[PDB]
Order: sequence, then structure tokens, then C-alpha cells
Amino acid sequence: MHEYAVGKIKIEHPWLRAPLEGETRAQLYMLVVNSADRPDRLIGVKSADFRSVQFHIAPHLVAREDAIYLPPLSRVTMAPGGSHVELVDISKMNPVGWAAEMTLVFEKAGEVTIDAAVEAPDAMHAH
Ligand SMILES: [Cu+2]
Ligand SMILES: [Zn+2]
Repeated sequence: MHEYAVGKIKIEHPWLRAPLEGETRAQLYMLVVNSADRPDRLIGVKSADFRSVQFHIAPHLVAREDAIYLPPLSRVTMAPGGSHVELVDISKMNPVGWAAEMTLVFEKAGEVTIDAAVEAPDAMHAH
């Protein structure tokens, strides 16, 4: 239910599937609304909790480019079965039910700090 905004970009309920026990990878999901008349891209995700990210097409295939394409005047859902950001080399993760602080970097809009809800490894979310 929580949302964020930067430039003409709006991010709705970012959330992630917590890694399995002993694993260092997670999946970041969100709904992104681009109100600009120009395309934009999610080109980066940064945090102290992990050291890098990858952009995946379902299941876990490295995508077209290392970014999430955001067409003008469009709503893009990153969700299980579609596309997501893979959080790699997680060092520190809050338990399920809490939030993980990270910074999203948009190509045009710039940076925004968010708190993604940490959810169970098999969780779903309808926006
Ligand atoms: Cu929310
Ligand atoms: Zn993946």
C-alpha cells in the first residue's frame, strides 16, 4: 500500500521474496508508473545489504539489457512470472514482515530511496 515518487516516476508497493535459508539471492518486485512522455529505465538498485543486482526475465534469465524498460505513459509491473531485479550477494536481510532499505536509480528521473517489504520466499502480491 506504500508508494514512492521521483520526477514523473511513481513506484507502488516495492516488495521482495526473501532468500531461502543459506542463500544469498532475492527477487525485487514492484509496480512502476511512468507519467513522462519519454521512455525511462530502471538502471540500478543500490543498498548496503547486497553488493550487486541483475535484471531477470522469468524464471531467472538475464534480460535484454541490464535495465527495466519503462515506456512513456505506461504502467510496468515487475512480478513473479514476468520480470524482476535479482538482488545478488545479500549480506544483511531483515526478517519477513519488515522492510529492506535500498535506492532505485532511474535513467531520467534520478534516485529514490525506498523500503521494500520483505515477504516469504513464495509470496505473491496483487497491486
Ligand atoms: Cu505498499
Ligand atoms: Zn531472478
